[PDB]
Amino acid sequence: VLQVDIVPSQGEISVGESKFFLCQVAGDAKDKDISWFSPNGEKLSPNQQRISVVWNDDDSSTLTIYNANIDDAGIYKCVVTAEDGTQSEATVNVKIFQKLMFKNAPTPQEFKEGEDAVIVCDVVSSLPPTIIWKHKGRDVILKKDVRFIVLSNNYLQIRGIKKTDEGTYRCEGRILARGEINFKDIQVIVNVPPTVQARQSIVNATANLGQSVTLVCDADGFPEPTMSWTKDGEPIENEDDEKHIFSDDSSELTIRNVDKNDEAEYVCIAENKAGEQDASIHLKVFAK
Amino acid sequence: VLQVDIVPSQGEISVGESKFFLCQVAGDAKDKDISWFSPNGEKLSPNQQRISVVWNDDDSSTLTIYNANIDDAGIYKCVVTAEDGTQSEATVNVKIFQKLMFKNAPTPQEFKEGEDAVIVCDVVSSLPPTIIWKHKGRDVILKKDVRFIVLSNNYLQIRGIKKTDEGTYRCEGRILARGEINFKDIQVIVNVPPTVQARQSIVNATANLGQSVTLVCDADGFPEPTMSWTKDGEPIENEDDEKHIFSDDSSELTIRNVDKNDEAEYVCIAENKAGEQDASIHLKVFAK
Repeated sequence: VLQVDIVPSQGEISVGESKFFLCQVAGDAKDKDISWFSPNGEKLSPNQQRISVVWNDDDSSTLTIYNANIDDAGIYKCVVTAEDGTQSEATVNVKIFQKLMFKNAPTPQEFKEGEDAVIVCDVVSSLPPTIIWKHKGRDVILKKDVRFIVLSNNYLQIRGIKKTDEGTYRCEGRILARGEINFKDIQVIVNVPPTVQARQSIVNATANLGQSVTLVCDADGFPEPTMSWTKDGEPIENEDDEKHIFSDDSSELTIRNVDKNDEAEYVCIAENKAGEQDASIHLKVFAK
Repeated sequence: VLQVDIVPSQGEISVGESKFFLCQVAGDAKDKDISWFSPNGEKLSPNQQRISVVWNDDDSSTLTIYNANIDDAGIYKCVVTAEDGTQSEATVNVKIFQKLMFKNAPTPQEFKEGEDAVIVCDVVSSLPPTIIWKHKGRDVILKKDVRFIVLSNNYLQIRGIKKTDEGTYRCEGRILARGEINFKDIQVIVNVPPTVQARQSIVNATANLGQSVTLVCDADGFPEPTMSWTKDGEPIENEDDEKHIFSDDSSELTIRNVDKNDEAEYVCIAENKAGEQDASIHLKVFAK
């Protein structure tokens, strides 16, 4: 009697992806029923959303598995029933797996100079991945710079990270059985705490002569330090400004019409995401 | 003698992707040479960039094909040569293909109400794709709204597109032999040309009484029309403003200290990306 075949004859679907299968009946005289059954033995209701069974013509029926998940795995079968109740079937083994992909591998990843840096790279795959970390083409391992280590979770550890260690690092995953490869480039940034020094620690000025004085601090670090000042411990707003004028980086503070109220200890605070350092300047104002 | 095997025993790579193959020698007493030959018979130089051959231990050699292209297809072979010149080989058939993917399928795609809209969806695949266009879950075809047609290039044509045709349209590609599915959602936007009418076509004002007059045009369309005005054909800048004050949409123009120089024909131009329409207002100014 009847011939039923499913194309493709077998299938594999990665979690979250979709695949379809066509159950075809041979010759096809009509008035026969075509029904699909899932791996758990249940008959699939036609025209549903995710596990879709769509009759095409009286010759075939298509099973589409959208957004696959592990519980979709198994032998699905297509049964054909002739007007007299005689039945024929074709079965199809559907495997579900997780293709090698990156789940969490942020870029860039930043570290403070000197700390032990751990570069995070989270992969997912049904079969266990072999991970290789690459820098500038090489395998950071085969060089044996004792500071480089691949941890049990496959993250790259760079002990006492140096400013010269920044750059792009490649996290490469391989699955031997499938000869599968996927990789991700991660930019590593090293931040350096600020250091700062006053250009002049002591400054003397004369009051009420309408003159200005410029206080200067020289700082560096990475990212470039942002400067803020204090007058005897009290903040000084960068803002409108009539008296206090700051440079773009605020590394320079210009006091405009100097009078005795300007005499104080000024502190320039240099900060960036990795730290802080300050320096003081003593301004003394003498009556004219 | 010697046993040589390649894992995976066979492989398929989509253009632009990567795969690797491990050639392993059995038992492995040493001092034997392992070399790979490409499909064109040439011996591969070790440690190159794209077509990478890397010796692991004296037991194996790994061939990695990065960023694959059609000319990489073929039988690669791994040859093992023992100290006495006796050789053994393993071959691996590497197929190259183009997995079903979208090359150009911009979203959103915009059309002017009434024109024939063609929604562009360019796919690529080694095997010819079957394309299905879906709206709100359905297949725009099986409804037979004569205005909907899938063209020879597989684009969706929507004749005399209506504002009520906008929404998301799904371009779904299927390859039967592989039960492969990939889709792309495309937001279709329909723009409507502006129409505009003056609220008052004729306006009379008295000069030098320090009073204002407000000219108003009511417009609509999609996107919301932007308004610009002209005084006897000359533009009027929206800008500082002391005399001419515009509403946010500039649908209203307020003339402030009316004097005879304000008497003129004012035109409000309503525009959006789909078109334009204007209306005129005649302001007559009488001496006080």
